[PDB]
Amino acid sequence: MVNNINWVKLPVILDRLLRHPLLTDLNLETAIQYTLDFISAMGLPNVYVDKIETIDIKEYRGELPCDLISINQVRLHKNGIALRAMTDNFNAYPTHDHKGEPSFKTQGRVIFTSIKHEKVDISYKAIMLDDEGLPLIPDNPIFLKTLELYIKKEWFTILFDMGKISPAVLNNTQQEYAFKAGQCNNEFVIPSVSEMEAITNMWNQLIPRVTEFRRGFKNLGDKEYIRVH
Amino acid sequence: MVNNINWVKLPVILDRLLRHPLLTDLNLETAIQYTLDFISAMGLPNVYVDKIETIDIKEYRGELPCDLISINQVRLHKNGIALRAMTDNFNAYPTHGEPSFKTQGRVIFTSIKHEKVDISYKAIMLDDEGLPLIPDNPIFLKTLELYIKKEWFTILFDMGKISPAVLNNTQQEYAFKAGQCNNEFVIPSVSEMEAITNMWNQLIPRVTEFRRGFKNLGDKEYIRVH
Amino acid sequence: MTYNELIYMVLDELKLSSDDSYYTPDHVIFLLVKYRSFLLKQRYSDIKKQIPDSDYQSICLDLIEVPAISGEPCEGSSYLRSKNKVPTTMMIGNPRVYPMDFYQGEITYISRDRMRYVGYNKFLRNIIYCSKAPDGYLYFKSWNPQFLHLEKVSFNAIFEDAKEASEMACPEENGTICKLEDKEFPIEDALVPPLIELVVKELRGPEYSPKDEDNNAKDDLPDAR
Amino acid sequence: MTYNELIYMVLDELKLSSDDSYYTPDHVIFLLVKYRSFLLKQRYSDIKKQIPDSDYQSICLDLIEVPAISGEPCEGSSYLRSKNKVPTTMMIGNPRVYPMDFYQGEITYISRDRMRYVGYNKFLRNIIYCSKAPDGYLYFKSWNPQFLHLEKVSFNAIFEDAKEASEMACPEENGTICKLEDKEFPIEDALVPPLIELVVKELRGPEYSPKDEDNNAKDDLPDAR
Repeated sequence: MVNNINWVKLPVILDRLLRHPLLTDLNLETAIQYTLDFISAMGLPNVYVDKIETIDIKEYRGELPCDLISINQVRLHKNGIALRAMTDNFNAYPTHDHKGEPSFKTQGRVIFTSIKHEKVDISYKAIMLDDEGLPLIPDNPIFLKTLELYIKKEWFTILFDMGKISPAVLNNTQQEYAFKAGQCNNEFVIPSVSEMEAITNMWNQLIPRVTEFRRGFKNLGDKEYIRVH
Repeated sequence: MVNNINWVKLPVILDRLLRHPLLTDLNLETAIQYTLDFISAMGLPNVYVDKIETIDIKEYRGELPCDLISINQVRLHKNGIALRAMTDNFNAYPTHGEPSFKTQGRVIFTSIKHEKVDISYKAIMLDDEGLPLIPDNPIFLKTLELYIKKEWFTILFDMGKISPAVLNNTQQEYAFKAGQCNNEFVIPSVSEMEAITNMWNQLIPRVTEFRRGFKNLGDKEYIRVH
Repeated sequence: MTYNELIYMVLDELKLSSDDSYYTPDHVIFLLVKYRSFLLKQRYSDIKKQIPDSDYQSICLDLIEVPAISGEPCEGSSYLRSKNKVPTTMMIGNPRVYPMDFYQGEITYISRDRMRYVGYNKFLRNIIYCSKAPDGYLYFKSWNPQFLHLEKVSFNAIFEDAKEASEMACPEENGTICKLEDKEFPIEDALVPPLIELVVKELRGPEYSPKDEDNNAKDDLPDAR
Repeated sequence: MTYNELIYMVLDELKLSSDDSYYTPDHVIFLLVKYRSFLLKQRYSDIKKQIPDSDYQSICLDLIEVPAISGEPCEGSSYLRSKNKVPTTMMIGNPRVYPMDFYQGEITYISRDRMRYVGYNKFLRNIIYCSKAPDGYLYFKSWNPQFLHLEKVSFNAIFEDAKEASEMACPEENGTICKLEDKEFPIEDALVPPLIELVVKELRGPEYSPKDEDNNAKDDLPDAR
């Protein structure tokens, strides 16, 4: 992302929506759901906050944090060795012989690892919250314009099923959302001048680096210097 | 950009919107919001103000300036080595190298514990008042006018107060001026094409311009092959 | 304008000026309030427009902590409800429960059919939901135990009966208004001449119809008496 | 024109000459104000057109600092509001609050619904917002505490009740106008010939309608006395 993600509270989005006299019965309760339906559908990873937490595995099981949404990487606390993913169908289940590589698996508020008794560090992503327990949205007026249009798109769809909006008004709102929801995708994704140096070092390599996942993706963007002979 | 950015206030654009008698209920409070959306939707980096500010890193973290919007680069203050981008997932987390940075809130996460860095960033130019200051370029002013007119006429078309041949004409007229403003402000100057003519023409390529402050991007290759 | 000016421009257009007239002002107060709701539903239900600030009424409410059914422990959590019954809002405006300040507080008036499954989102558990029950009281609901400390709320909506919401009206700064006819009629002035013409046409025909004047233990209307 | 030039044209087209008449000037002021609001909604609310400078009224307001709910500390920040109640605006023109100078100042007249979430942009923290509350007052809100030093504004709009806004009119250079019928009527002169015709037709039919002329403890309107 090129810009910085400054945080503003949710009543900024109702400065803009209630400028339209057809959307004046929007509420904070209606704006809380339509913001979270939007943030998840757009899926821009720069909207979430990066958190690191150490949890302890009891018996191939650990208790996962409350505010988690998605895990970037799990590692081991003693080695720093990262864990990949459990492809095993038969993880902690022993044969009657009562009988290699760390891996993990996450479903709910539980993590299923291939290690028995060890501490693991989990680098995850959460929603950034307010003083209130509400989501805190970015300041970028491409994001705020396309969030304004999304809430306007789902409200006008409800009026069109009732029959209180002509079909050319929804068809224009579905069109104007469709461009700004792509323009918001291109804004939050396209790398910076600082972030294109981290891709210039990864892409240009005389001797290829194919084990960055074993580290914490730390040297993914590091310059591969070559001695002169 | 060939032309120059002379700054004029926000009420220059409401000289022009209230020329149209359907738009006369506009305020400045309406013009401030639709102008900041326009500055974001175009994204033209000759409209922002390049500023430089140094900060102090406490423990892999530093406090950021108030009017920061986009960081050009971050470099070390004692050396000058620019910091690239934090690809790490486990930055300051210890178990039981090359500097990089990462910035989300008013907080910048570096990979260095105790240093001073130099942040080159971009801000909006403000007035006597605390209000944004728009360029005087009439290509910029004609497509901000048509923008606010398009966001107003969309609202009147939702109410049923504007024929769709009026909105279809305004959306088309703005979309040409949106490309015209995107082209006026991006296309390099005569003075800025030589900075590309020195970068393109390179026998021995320079692939380390980010380590310096992008200083020598248009420095010339004086290659006497003898 | 008040009720008094609207009653007495229906009456003075009908010339029901005599004390001994068959159609009293109580015929008109009924027929103005029903033809108001008829007139608002015919303009503002076809497509969505702006309702003006004048079709609304603000009523003040006092809430009491009532259980779900009775004092049993395994029947659920308790609610709040108004001490009095609440007028039925029309579904054409922006109903709004506010804590005696319109520009503050997020109390969300919802439908009665939605409220039995509500608040299950984790970012919607501190919100106070409202609906008017089949009993007629406005019920309040949250997952937050702080919401049972509400004592006074108001309610600004387009109610069906203009008479019902005029009696529960918010107290003015000078004082409460004793007579019904001295309170503001809740309709826009742009709809008053369609409102007057409908009530007058409703009662102009029956005004010249014959009455059963004879006391003869016999129906005298078939002979036009 | 004034009210008197408009009242007495309906009175002379109906030939309501005598003081011993049923339909007074007070019947005509009611119908001239409610049809000015009706004709302005029928013309200027379908699609957006130019309102002239003629249909507007300027009312003077004195502002007092009021709390949010009561004198409590944690209830929210304070407001300003007018001393008197404000006439409800029609949604057809450019309503505009200005500090006794029309070409200066940014006070933004918005809806009551927008004003509960307003000014949270860092560039819109210095702008004073107006709306007409369900109490009937005009409340002022800003994040800048300098806005509490307002003492007087004005308000140019197309109000619903023309008579409600001519009583709060701004004082002239010579002095105030004591008689209401000597104040100007707020309508464009290209709307008066459809305005007069509707008020006359509403009163021409009931002008020649029969009355209960006899004092006999009995309704004589079926018998057309």
